[PDB]
Amino acid sequence: TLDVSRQDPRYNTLKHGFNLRWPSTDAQAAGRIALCEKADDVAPALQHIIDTGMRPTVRSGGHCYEDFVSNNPDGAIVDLSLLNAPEVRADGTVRIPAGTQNWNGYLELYKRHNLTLPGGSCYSVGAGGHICGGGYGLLSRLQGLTVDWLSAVDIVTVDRQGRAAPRTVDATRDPELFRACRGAGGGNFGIITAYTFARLPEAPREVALATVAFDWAAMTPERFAELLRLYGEYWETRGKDPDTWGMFSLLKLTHRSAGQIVMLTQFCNPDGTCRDLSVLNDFLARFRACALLCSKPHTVVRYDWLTATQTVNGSGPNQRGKYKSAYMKRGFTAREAQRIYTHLTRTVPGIDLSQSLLQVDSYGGAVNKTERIADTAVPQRASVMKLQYQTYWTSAADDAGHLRWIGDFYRDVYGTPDVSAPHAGTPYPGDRYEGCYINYPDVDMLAYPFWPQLYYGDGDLYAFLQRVKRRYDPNNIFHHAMSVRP
Ligand SMILES: *Cc1cc2c(nc3c(=O)[nH]c(=O)nc-3n2C[C@H](O)[C@H](O)[C@H](O)COP(=O)(O)OP(=O)(O)OC[C@H]2O[C@@H](n3cnc4c(N)ncnc43)[C@H](O)[C@@H]2O)c(*)c1C
Repeated sequence: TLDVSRQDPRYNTLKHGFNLRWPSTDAQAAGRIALCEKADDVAPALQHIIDTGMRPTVRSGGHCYEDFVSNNPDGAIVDLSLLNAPEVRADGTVRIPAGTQNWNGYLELYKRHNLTLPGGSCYSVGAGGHICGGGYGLLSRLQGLTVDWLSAVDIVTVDRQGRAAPRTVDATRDPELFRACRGAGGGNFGIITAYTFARLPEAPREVALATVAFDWAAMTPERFAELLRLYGEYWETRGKDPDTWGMFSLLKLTHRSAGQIVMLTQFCNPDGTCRDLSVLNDFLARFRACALLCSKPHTVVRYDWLTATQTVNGSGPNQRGKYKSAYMKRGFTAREAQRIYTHLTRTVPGIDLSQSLLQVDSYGGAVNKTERIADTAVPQRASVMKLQYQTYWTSAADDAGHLRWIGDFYRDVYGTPDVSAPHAGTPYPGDRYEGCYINYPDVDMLAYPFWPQLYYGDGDLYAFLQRVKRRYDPNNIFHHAMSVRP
């Protein structure tokens, strides 16, 4: 372990992660970062921190949207980012240590055994937060969530007597903690050192990437509603069919100041080839090219899968971000389409909303296996679209404008009629929505006493997680603004 305290030249860099908002103040910053050099460092590093009464937060790839890692006033960040070399065995079993970044992981899994894991696209996201939060990406309609493949988890927990020790959890060993590690989100129960997979799916051989853009200059409320109708009605119907599960679409409903709305679709057949583009052609044909809604000319480019996966792996700039999430079981209502149009066309004097957007992901397919409700901590297994509201900016001086823009936008979309008065402002689970995604955490939801039901559903999961919390972190060593409460 390397100790990076405030005397160390690395401190100013290592006190933060990807989102430059955190820590908000120097007072809130960690006093030190414990950079673990091997898995065997983790329990002793943790033991040293808690033995002094200091609080640990936990970092792997640093991508947390919220202050969960970096807001730890004069505490210790236990950093597992150097624990990054996957083990891909000749028998196809895989171990992904927590610091493995998504793209490095895809390269290793692909080259060593023609395997992949259906997680996120961003190159720099770490396994540690990503997988236990229920990570998904462009292959998840085909192959399900990252957590749907997990066979075992190596985790350091702290017992009632305050002793940190490694354990391995799986279907028969601490099975309730295993289930919690399959989606509940990080920084809750202990420090995951590695994820084990008895089997992974084969990497696809070939994909097509289709880009369809729409000029904002021509985008009326009616054309915008037609775009949302065509897209959402597809995922609610045809997109449930298995022959479509290799198709994954990102509709970037940009703020008007971005100039264009962009839809990026990846496609393979279920067998991982592009032997038949019919499903993609049929999907794209719903979006008529100009040369009433009409698009810029469609671009469809074929790649081998690894090459496409590299070309889409960007993380965007290192800057300030605010994010929100919603799971949709249905197409857009006319009221949703109108409220979204309102906020995407709203001018806010003194701030640049050109990087801001509502992203609407195709969802469901192989995710939507109800047997995973009982053995994972991802209860949202009936959604057809997954939404990520995003605003990005450079300067702390502009925080208030950006937070207000995205806060008002979200509250309005999920307001009265489509949502009950008691839950208004949230995509509360029911006939229309399935709530929120813990890997896109939103501390604005702490304003609502029912925030745990947004993330963990209206059923018994949160109480289950509270029981795991009492059993495996009885001292509440591991916490943050949205951690499972004892
Ligand atoms: C920055 C970023 C995030 C993205 C991106 N694209 C995603 C995508 O395509 N699919 C997704 O499903 N999610 C995407 N996300 C969001 C990420 O999934 C989340 O931001 C992950 O939680 C990030 O994980 P990581 O990079 O490890 O982030 P940290 O900030 O280190 O920790 C997050 C969270 O988890 C806890 N924690 C970290 N490490 C551990 C370990 N080893 N054990 C337990 N708990 C751990 C932290 O306490 C914190 O709560 C694309 C981009 C650009």
